[PDB]
Amino acid sequence: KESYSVYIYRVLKQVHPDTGVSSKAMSIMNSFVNDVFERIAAEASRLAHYNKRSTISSREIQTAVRLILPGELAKHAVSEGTKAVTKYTSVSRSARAGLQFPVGRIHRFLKQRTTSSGRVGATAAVYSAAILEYLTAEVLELAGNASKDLKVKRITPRHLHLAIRGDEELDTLIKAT
Amino acid sequence: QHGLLSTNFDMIQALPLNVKQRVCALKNLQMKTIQIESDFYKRVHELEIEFEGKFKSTFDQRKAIVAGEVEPTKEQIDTPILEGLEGDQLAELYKAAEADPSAKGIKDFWLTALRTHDLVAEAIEEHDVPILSYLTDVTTAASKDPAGFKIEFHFATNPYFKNQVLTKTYLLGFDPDAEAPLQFDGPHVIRAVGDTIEWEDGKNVTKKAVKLTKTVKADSFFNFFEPPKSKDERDDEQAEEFLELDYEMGQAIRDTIIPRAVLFYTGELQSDD
Amino acid sequence: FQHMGLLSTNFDMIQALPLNVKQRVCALKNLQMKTIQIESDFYKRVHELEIEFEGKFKSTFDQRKAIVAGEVEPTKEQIDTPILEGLEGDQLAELYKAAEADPSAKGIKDFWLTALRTHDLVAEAIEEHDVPILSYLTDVTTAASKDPAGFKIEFHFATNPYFKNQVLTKTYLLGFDPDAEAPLQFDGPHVIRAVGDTIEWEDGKNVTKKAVTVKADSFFNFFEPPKSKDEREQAEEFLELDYEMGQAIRDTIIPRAVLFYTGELQ
Repeated sequence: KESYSVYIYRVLKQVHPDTGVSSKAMSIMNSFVNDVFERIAAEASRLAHYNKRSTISSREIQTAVRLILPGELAKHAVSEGTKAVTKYTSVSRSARAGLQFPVGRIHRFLKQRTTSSGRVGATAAVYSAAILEYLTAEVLELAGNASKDLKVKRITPRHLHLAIRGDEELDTLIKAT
Repeated sequence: QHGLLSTNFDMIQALPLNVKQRVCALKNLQMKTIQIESDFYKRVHELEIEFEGKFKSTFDQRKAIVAGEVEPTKEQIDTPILEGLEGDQLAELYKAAEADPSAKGIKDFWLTALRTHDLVAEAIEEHDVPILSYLTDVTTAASKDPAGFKIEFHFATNPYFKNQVLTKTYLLGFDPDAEAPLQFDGPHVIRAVGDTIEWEDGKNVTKKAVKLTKTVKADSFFNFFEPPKSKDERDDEQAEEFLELDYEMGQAIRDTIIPRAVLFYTGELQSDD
Repeated sequence: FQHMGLLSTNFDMIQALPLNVKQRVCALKNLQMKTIQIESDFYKRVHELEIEFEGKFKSTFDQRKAIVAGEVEPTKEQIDTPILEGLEGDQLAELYKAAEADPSAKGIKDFWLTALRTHDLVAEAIEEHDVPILSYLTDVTTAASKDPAGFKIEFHFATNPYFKNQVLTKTYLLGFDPDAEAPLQFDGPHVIRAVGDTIEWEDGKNVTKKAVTVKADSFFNFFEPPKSKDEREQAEEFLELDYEMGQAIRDTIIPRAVLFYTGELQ
């Protein structure tokens, strides 16, 4: 398990500047991000076996996303990933892609969790970072709206449960993983 | 450092000869500057050696706290476990789990510190984790003749290997490299020397067989102690980039993790890159 | 360093620790403050070494200045040094034969301008109207002091139509101790204050000013640095950026200037 807490917090402070998040909710968000990333990368490696030179680029990820993200979530994640790869191929790699999530850390988590001799390109890390950042963002807004609905300035695991149940595709994703 | 691929080649090539020769004189002068930098780096090496004695007390006391040989004082207990906590937060933290006398010391200190550094985390595989749990201390010392330093990992009695200390030693050149004098940017590694690990039966996670049946390298942190050979005894630039990676990991452990181990245990030192 | 403890990488592990073990960790935090104070003293000692070596570095730098200003001619040894590394006898011979000697060319035109503009960070601070002014730069020097602690960079300008100063000076006052309100974040000297220099601009020449008169983008804003806390968070980020540019020039560019001139450092 890696930790994304700082990136999760930065995304939160974009979409809900006034709103905080508890340790229990942060733990859950870290589980969410890691458990999704491990599915996406498990598909990228197996897809890269069918690639003579074990190469991984934004296509293996754009296909792992469709395999996993239900319906509308996939459409929006793929759109965000392409817009980010565009911003990157044109400061840090993540700022270059216009992202809060870590591009380089994820590039490295992509070599270690996938191919070895082949070549994982930087566009693949950019794409993966945008996918994770988008998913994190949706969950955080939904729960933050919910916590504001209860006149509270702090997302708890209860608000997380509410934001996940009141959206069919997020619900599916969580159960599936 | 870099042939013809120098950023300003076209300007240089277009320079009158008499100016090109002044630039050549500056290259000569840059070699002299580099020799002075070499001597400066030797002085810094001696400073690190001199300061080992000054650091020694805080490091031994850390070892003792971790091994449970000494108990915290009230001054230490009043030091916040994490900085940047609202007051109720620190108190709830201190109340989130009751004391447990069956727990000696700080289990898994060095393992957690090592795996929280991103570079060293890349070298730790799942099969290394229980071995590193037996790590009771990590130490470093520097020498002047021969010039370099060592890192020593102290292991409690354990079912994986019989060694009490695993040692990594780096031999450094502080003089400008003669193969590339202007490329000098500090001490460079001449040789890495590891330690023979006396594995118990069935425990050598660094070695695997494949089918003729040949023994090959498996991925393991403990390949740190079988470092790549150098031209001295050596692809040719693969064991050379491997050697740099091994030296960079050495430097991380010596310079960063050992002096700041608890901040890696907590995770209070992070990297975005 | 993460100042929000709830964002610590291993927070949940910490939170689950039995109290007696948490207290052992607290003792480790205390010992780490002691370690950091000793590290502070180490950095002070390194500073004294940097000062001590100035006499030896200054000689090589003075000779480089003399070469660039055309005050001395290359020696036979210096001419037999290749202009570029990684050059053969044949490529090298062609290079020397690609343009004939030119006695109207004194010294090395635009040395410091080219070296400064080849560094990516410092090149981001040089604007197009700065280039002809920096063309008049004959030397860049740095020196360190111990009390008050810090360093200065001095830009030496030949007589020029932009301003009257011969030397423009930038000075940094550095703290070498850990902040006691936040000791654990210490990782070396930190910048307290940057002090610049008043530039005596000729009429109509001040490229730091535009009429839209308001402040313009210019390398020479280096010499009117951001104020520090007492003389007023974004000004602390601007101040940090200013100190990093100082460090680039002092630590990297000045000791290896010709390698930036050639473009051999990337």
